[PDB]
Amino acid sequence: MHEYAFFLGCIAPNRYPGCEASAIKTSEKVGIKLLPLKGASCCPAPGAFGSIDLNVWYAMAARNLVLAEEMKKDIALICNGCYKSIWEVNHILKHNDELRDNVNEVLAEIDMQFKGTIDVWHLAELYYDDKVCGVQKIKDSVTTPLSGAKVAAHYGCHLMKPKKERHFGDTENPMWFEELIGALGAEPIQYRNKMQCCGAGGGVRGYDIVHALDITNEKLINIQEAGADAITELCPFCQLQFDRGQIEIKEKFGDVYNIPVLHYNELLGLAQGMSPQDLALDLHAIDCTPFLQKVL
Amino acid sequence: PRIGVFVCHCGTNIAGSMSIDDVVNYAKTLPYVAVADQYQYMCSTPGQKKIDDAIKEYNLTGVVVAACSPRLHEPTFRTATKEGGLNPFRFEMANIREQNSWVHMHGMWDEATQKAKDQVRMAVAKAAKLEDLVPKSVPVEKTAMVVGGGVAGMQAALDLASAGIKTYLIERTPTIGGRMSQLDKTFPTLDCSQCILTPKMVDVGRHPNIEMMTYTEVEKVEGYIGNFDVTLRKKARGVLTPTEATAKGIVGGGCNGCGDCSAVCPVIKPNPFEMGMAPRKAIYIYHAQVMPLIYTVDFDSCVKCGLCVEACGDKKAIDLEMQDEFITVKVGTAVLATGYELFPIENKREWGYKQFDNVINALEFERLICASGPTGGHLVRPSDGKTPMKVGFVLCAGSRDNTGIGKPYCSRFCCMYSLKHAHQIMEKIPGAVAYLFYMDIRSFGKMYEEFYYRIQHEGAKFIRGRVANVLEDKETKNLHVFTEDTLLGRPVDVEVDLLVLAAAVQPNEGANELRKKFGVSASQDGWMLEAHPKLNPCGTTTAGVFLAGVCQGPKDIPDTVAQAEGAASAASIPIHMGEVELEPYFAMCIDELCAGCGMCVNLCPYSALSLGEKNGRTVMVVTEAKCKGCGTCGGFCPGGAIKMQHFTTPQIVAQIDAFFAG
Amino acid sequence: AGIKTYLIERTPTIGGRMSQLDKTFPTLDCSQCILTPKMVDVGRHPNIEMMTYTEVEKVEGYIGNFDVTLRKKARGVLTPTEAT
Amino acid sequence: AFAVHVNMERCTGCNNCVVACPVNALELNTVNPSSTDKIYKVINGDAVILDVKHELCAGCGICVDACPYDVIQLSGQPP
Amino acid sequence: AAKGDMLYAWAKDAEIQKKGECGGAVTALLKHALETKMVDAVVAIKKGKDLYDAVPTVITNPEDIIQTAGSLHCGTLLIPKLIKKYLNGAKDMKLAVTCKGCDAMAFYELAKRNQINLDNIIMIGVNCGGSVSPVTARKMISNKFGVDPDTVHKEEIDKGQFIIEYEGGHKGIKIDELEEEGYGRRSNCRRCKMKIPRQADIAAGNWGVIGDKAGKATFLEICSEKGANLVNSAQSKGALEISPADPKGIDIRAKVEKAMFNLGDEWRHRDFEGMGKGKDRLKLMMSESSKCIKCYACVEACPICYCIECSTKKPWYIAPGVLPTSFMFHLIRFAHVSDSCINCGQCEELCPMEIPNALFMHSQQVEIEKMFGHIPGQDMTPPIHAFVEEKAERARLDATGTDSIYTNIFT
Amino acid sequence: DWKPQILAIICNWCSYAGADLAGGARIQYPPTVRAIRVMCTGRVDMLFILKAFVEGADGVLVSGCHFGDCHYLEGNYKAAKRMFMIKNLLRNIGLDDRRFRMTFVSASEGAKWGMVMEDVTNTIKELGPSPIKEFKK
Ligand SMILES: Cc1cc2nc3c(=O)[nH]c(=O)nc-3n(C[C@H](O)[C@H](O)[C@H](O)COP(=O)(O)OP(=O)(O)OC[C@H]3O[C@@H](n4cnc5c(N)ncnc54)[C@H](O)[C@@H]3O)c2cc1C
Ligand SMILES: Cc1cc2nc3c(=O)[nH]c(=O)nc-3n(C[C@H](O)[C@H](O)[C@H](O)COP(=O)(O)OP(=O)(O)OC[C@H]3O[C@@H](n4cnc5c(N)ncnc54)[C@H](O)[C@@H]3O)c2cc1C
Ligand SMILES: Cc1cc2nc3c(=O)[nH]c(=O)nc-3n(C[C@H](O)[C@H](O)[C@H](O)COP(=O)(O)OP(=O)(O)OC[C@H]3O[C@@H](n4cnc5c(N)ncnc54)[C@H](O)[C@@H]3O)c2cc1C
Ligand code: SF4
Ligand code: SF4
Ligand code: SF4
Ligand code: SF4
Ligand code: SF4
Ligand code: SF4
Ligand code: SF4
Ligand code: SF4
Ligand code: SF4
Ligand code: SF4
Ligand code: SF4
Ligand code: SF4
Ligand code: FES
Repeated sequence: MHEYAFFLGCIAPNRYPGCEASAIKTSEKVGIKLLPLKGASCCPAPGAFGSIDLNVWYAMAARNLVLAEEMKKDIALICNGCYKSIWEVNHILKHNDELRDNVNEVLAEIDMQFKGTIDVWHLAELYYDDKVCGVQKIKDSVTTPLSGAKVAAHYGCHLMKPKKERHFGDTENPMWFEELIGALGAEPIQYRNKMQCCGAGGGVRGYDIVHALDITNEKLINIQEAGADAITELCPFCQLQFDRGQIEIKEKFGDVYNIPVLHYNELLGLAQGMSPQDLALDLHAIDCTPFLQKVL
Repeated sequence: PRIGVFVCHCGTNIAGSMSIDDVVNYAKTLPYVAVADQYQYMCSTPGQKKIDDAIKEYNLTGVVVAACSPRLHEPTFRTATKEGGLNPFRFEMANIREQNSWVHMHGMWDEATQKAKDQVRMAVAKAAKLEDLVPKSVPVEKTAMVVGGGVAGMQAALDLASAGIKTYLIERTPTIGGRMSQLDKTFPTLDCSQCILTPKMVDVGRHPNIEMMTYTEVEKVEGYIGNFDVTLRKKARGVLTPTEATAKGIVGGGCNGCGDCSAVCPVIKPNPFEMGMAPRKAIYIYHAQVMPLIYTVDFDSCVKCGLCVEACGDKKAIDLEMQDEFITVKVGTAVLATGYELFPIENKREWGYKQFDNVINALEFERLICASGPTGGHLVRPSDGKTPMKVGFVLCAGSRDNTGIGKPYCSRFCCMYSLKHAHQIMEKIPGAVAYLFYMDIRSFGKMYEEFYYRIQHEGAKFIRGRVANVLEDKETKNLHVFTEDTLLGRPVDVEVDLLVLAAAVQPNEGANELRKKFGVSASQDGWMLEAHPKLNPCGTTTAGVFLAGVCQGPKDIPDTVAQAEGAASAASIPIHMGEVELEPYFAMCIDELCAGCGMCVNLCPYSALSLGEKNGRTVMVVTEAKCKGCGTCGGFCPGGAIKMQHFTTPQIVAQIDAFFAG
Repeated sequence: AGIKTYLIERTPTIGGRMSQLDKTFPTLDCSQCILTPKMVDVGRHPNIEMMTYTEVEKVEGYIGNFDVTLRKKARGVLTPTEAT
Repeated sequence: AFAVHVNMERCTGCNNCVVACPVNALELNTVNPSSTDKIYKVINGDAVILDVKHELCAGCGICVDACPYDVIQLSGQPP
Repeated sequence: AAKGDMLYAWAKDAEIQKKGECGGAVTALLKHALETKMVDAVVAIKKGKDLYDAVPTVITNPEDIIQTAGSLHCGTLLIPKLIKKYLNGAKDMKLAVTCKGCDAMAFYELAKRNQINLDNIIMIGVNCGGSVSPVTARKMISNKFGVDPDTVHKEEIDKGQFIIEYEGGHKGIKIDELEEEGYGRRSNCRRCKMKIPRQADIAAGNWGVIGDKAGKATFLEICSEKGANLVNSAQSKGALEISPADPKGIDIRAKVEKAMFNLGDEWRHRDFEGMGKGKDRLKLMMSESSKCIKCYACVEACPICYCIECSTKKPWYIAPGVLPTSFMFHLIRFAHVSDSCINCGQCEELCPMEIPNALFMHSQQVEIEKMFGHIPGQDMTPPIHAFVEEKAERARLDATGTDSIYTNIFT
Repeated sequence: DWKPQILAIICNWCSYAGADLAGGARIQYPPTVRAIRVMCTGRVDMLFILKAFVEGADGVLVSGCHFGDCHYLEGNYKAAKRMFMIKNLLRNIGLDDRRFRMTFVSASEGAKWGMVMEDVTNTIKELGPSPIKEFKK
């Protein structure tokens, strides 16, 4: 049973707690142990806080990293934006000496040092790796087939891009996340421009809601045209956009889709037999009941 | 010994960094120095006259010139030393310009003067110990080899043969011609490529002075400028030419190219000439215009069914049990003309080359548009066989790219061939529109700008924007090309029926292996390197090897042919003379110091060293022709039994001692 | 290659435009430094009849024999050979 | 020489994959046993395949047909 | 009997078996080879005078090898360089040579450099626990043992102590105690670790012979097919008796060999740190080497020095007449020999000026060895500079993790 | 009163070309190193280096072609092995082994030649005068 510190940023615990609950339960069912991070905070959200000040972005991400450093554990994440912040600041401060120095003399005011000893992983990346739980182990753990459901994957942008800074391979047409959805028994479908941004990154969600919603609506149109019955995602930002933004699209525009948006951990819980009440699917703006009728 | 020291000013390039007067007075007070003197331009005719007059007047044993680099002006001053009654090799330079002045210009003058005095002292110390050498002259075999049967190889072979030298033309493939045989029409004159080349292919095939050896490779090369012992692998063609059949005893003949064999062969495989678009049997020719019309057998795919031999009948040209024969050929010079291949553009995933059906590259487009290709010359969509009406051309596909996937250089001809293809589609399909997504149209050659003007006049759309990514419509299989029109200032989404990628070119497959066999180095770009990038673009640093064609860097057919004839001329220079002088830097074994340990023998890359019998004692023997003067053996030998002719241990140690003299 | 050659130049010196160039793209070498070796070779070659400051008045003939008439413009100064 | 994979998560230790494998049954149940190596052995309650390098299986399907709650997947394609 | 067998061997002839230090098997094998005409001569050590004088001898009469029987512990000489100089390198005649570990290593060094013919030479190797200089042994016996040295009959290093047999009885003193007091084995013998010459054709010793044969049997290890043939021929013609060795004997032979390795390591340590570190080692080396009078005895005695004319004799390296000679003289030997020094000590012990040539050279050799991984004198592996390899050179440049040869090379 | 005496032995085909290119490009560096110019670095015997160091070179530099880019196919592998062994000898005779280094400079690296010159000068200046010059006496 591999053990990881569970970073747990802002949106999953405070808006979609079923995501974190299913994360812990399903990760324990497969051979992974997710340990609470002691006093972790907002990973300085890369858009809304990196746009303001890169130095304080570095300092806060480094503080989050040195918490798990003192814990002597590897970070595990469930958010693409949190992955950007944590993993990328870890990578930058493992190689840039003057930035290490600057962050360290900022952190020395709170009796705290960064040395760069741990690694950062996304939970879906762990589920895909073969040393850690693999696709076959996921298939083994699945107990409810979830058959006869068309499911559209949204990769997001901060997990895989830029490919010159990550290690997940092709960004033009990846299929790895489609294999994790196929392990659950749901057939993943392909839609036009599947690698498009959801529109919520960089603080655009806050600065220009209509612009962000138009970017989201382009995706929703493509997904409905494909014929999806739900949208899996690996990011609480993207889930919030696809969930709230459907309501804001219904009100600001006149478009109705009613497409449930679920984190992959929530689908994994559904596959492994967790209850909809135990997943808190009532906390989503868009009702999941048609999808539950199909897969149950 | 009596040494003369002549210090050049180089026209203030040296006098503006040091005190030439002080250097000269120090040279006068140096030991062994008979005369020290200075001049503004020692490389000029008054400078050589000054050297010669000094030699005659002062009875000089050796000459030291404190001037520019030896790599610049050894030949000049060696010839000046010869003219004057000395050996050319009683001369030594002291580089006090490119290693003293130009690097110690600013704010440091007496330091540069002291450095110059030190360099002059070391040069005088070496020259007081130099002694006479005579360059070795070696005979040159009157044959030549041309590796590559493309336009550059064929032109070089024809040029050498018509100059009268017997020539070998080695081609790995069963036919000569190269890429130009695959081209359909040629920019900017729009001539048919096969029509203009078939004449020259016939000349090569008929020339009595050319030994055309197709379907053959170069296993190994040893030797030097004089004699290159080149071993060739005659791959098992499986079919006998009439000459070989008569030699083996079949009077009725060999292969006449009737085609019955391929009419009955049941195996069907892709044709590499048609870039895989077209079928060909196990026994086959690339196209109907191949020069040796001899019908290779593909032994990796033949099932030995024996139908081909029954079809061939009394001609008995097919020998299904043939094996790779090896031949050793002695040649005087060699010309390398290996050409190029298209860079693998499936690595650029944003342009769905392998993943979308209707995305092709420019050689596949050229085969599709040729009238002798898999189609009847009709461009049709690979996805469904329908005629396109909008065609996009992605220029710079994998080129001028610093991301590590593509090539950082320009492929030279891809702007021109994309213009040609746009013209061809707009004239062959009525109402079809060509869109060129370009980033610097490069029509630099003769009539190229006029060709560009004419294409725009016929109505190709030029969108200045590098393509960002390509999406495939799920149903119509049409391709959505996304970029920005940089001049218009807006993003664009052009939906085309067919997308053509003007991919970069790279050195052919196996070219690095062949150039390592011949001893040629590579450029920064990965192409074969030339002797001097400006004034010697054909010859290489290894003597007797010359470059021709795209193998030295991408070029159009005109530039390729000019380069090929230049290489043929350079390869003919030593063959016509019949003599060639080697540089007397060889290793010479001092036998009554050699102990016969044999340990130096394995330190020679060229196998110039061996153990032999002289006066009962087993001593080492140098093949002075094979030695190249590196000095590895002579730097090894513990007993000092190997002497390096112009860089002897006493000379080098005298230089060290003079440096530490104060 | 061994053929006797005439080199006609209208100007009093060989070299051309590259003699006027200061440095050369794409390698940034000094033009005269790289060319002077070759100018010296031309000036010393026994098989080259270097005729500077000379023009071609008329040409008649064909592939076999070209009867080329040259105008040796009045240089005003004698080379050592011509002086002797 | 195929590859068998046992889903440890639902293996009950029933040992009917060990008893039914005809390569395991070679040692004690053959006249003059040829090879005495064994694919499965139930260590700590789950079936462990000692045949790590996929040299002894013969794709018989006696073990896949034997496990009561299907848990053994047989791969007929090269690993 | 076959290339790896470990045997007990003694001579059939009772007189040969008495005069052998152990069972006379080296003298029975040499006699058999000579008289059955495997070899045309035999190069062994005999006493020329008192047992402190060891004289090499080429023997062709099979009647003279009984005089060669017995081991002289004061024989500090080296045989293979004499075969190259005065026997034409054994290029035309077969020889059978009795040799210690240093003499086997020297054979292999000279055969690498093509100076002898190991196809012709047969090497009967003896175990060696150390040799004493004859004059130092005399002073040892006069002072520490309190005996007149001319009284001694035999003397041997057995069980790590120096047993002498004189008229009156026998005595014994620990060799470690003697070596602390300033006597004992030679310095290079204290540092030596080539205790059982497994590179020779036969290895004979008194280690591992236990029980009823503790002083009348030689432990033989057959180390090659040539030695197997010699032994089988001798046993069949009946000049030598063979019984398979005792497993307990083999075990304690291994243990004594291993303990000798550890002792050699300890002496290597204490000597090499005794030389100093940094500029102190340069002042030690330079001040010692300023004594050299250029007798060239070190060059003429070194097995690795095979050059017709030494570079130390070339006027552009060493000024011919300047007697307080340069440090270049010894730098030229460090450069040429230190990569393959077999620690024979001849350079140290033949120096009129008492310069620690062997100590300096071995101190450099041990870590040229742990750098390049080349053990001198074991087999036909070419010297490190006579065989350079592309892949290995890449490997050492990449291991430095650097773009040049400047640092991150040593710990 | 003291100026470092650094001696360089540079091959003709890459290090001499690189130094010439640096000069042509007008890259300045201090005037402390004087070069010898042999054909290949395979020519460099160990006794050359040791002779330099015993005459009193405060530093010695040997510059050649990159691995795989020797004009004579493999002559700098021999030089590299020789210089590794020279580094070992100088460390064990107690002279400071950082007085010696071997750099691989290509024909086009004039800037790198200038940087090598600067770094060699700096290192020898830190190290100080060689001890042989006073140990001789
Ligand atoms: C799509 C496209 C269109 C083009 N259109 C034009 C055009 O319209 N006009 C124009 O002027 N140029 C055009 N070019 C460029 C033109 O093709 C080249 O200038 C020309 O072909 C160079 O010929 P080459 O002989 O140097 O090389 P190649 O034609 O490639 O010939 C090399 C030959 O050597 C052989 N060979 C390779 N390696 C070995 C080996 N190891 N041993 C033996 N033989 C070997 C190959 O099989 C081949 O036969 C075009 C290029 C492309 C890609
Ligand atoms: C500003 C500039 C910079 C350049 N820089 C570079 C550079 O960095 N690198 C590079 O590679 N190229 C460069 N070039 C191009 C380069 O100059 C040419 O490629 C090259 O000079 C061509 O030489 P040529 O012998 O053909 O012509 P020219 O050099 O012009 O030589 C022609 C010669 O013929 C003589 N002549 C003319 N008419 C007659 C006649 N009727 N009878 C007798 N003699 C006659 C002329 O006097 C002259 O000596 C540059 C060009 C320019 C204009
Ligand atoms: C200096 C020395 C130290 C030794 N130390 C040990 C030890 O610690 N442990 C051990 O087990 N064995 C040691 N031996 C070897 C020991 O003597 C063997 O047990 C013995 O050689 C067995 O042979 P043998 O009695 O059967 O034949 P022997 O009749 O003894 O034959 C001995 C042979 O050795 C030759 N010989 C004598 N002196 C020398 C010499 N100085 N150099 C070379 N050859 C010589 C003789 O000529 C003869 O051919 C040592 C030998 C020597 C010479
Ligand atoms: S010889 Fe060199 S330094 Fe002297 S003038 Fe000519 S180019 Fe200048
Ligand atoms: S049938 Fe025979 S002669 Fe005719 S093409 Fe085939 S091989 Fe040549
Ligand atoms: S043997 Fe059969 S498969 Fe081969 S070429 Fe002849 S007909 Fe075709
Ligand atoms: S020739 Fe034109 S299309 Fe080809 S790489 Fe250069 S700029 Fe791009
Ligand atoms: S020249 Fe030197 S290395 Fe070569 S065989 Fe003679 S002694 Fe040996
Ligand atoms: S110098 Fe020596 S090693 Fe180099 S090519 Fe000549 S003989 Fe061979
Ligand atoms: S398939 Fe057959 S041989 Fe293979 S493990 Fe199962 S029962 Fe055994
Ligand atoms: S038969 Fe099935 S449940 Fe029983 S041990 Fe084997 S794999 Fe497990
Ligand atoms: S050096 Fe070693 S093998 Fe030679 S005598 Fe001394 S201890 Fe014995
Ligand atoms: S033996 Fe001693 S004194 Fe004689 S040359 Fe060698 S070091 Fe000098
Ligand atoms: S240097 Fe001295 S100790 Fe080393 S092998 Fe030579 S003689 Fe023996
Ligand atoms: S020191 Fe060197 S040169 Fe002198 S003999 Fe020994 S190996 Fe030969
Ligand atoms: S040519 Fe420079 S190192 Fe060999």
